Amino acid sequence: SDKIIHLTDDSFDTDVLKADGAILVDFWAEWCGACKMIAAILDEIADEYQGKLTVAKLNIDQNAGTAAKYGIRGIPTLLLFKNGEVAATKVGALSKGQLKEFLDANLA
Ligand SMILES: [Cu+2]
Repeated sequence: SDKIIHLTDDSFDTDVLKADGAILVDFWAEWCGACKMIAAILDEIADEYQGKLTVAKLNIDQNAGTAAKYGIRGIPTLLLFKNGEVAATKVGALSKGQLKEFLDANLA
């Protein structure tokens, strides 16, 4: 978790909306089973993609305002931001390989 940005309602603007480049935000909660595998994959992704992609987490139980703003309906949900705007989303569990091709799909 050393390479994952911890987001809240109060840091989201600065850390995501005003951030240059790509940020992958993981919307999660402790009660979400599928979110645990997502977390392990994301640690590897954050490491492998350092300097190309920032990875972050937003707990929806603790930050319902942000969850509502982005229309989160179920978790896990991954939101990919580029220069402060939503570029892509993926709802529900996926494999590491699938996440890599989802990321590749969003290359300029
Ligand atoms: Cu870590």
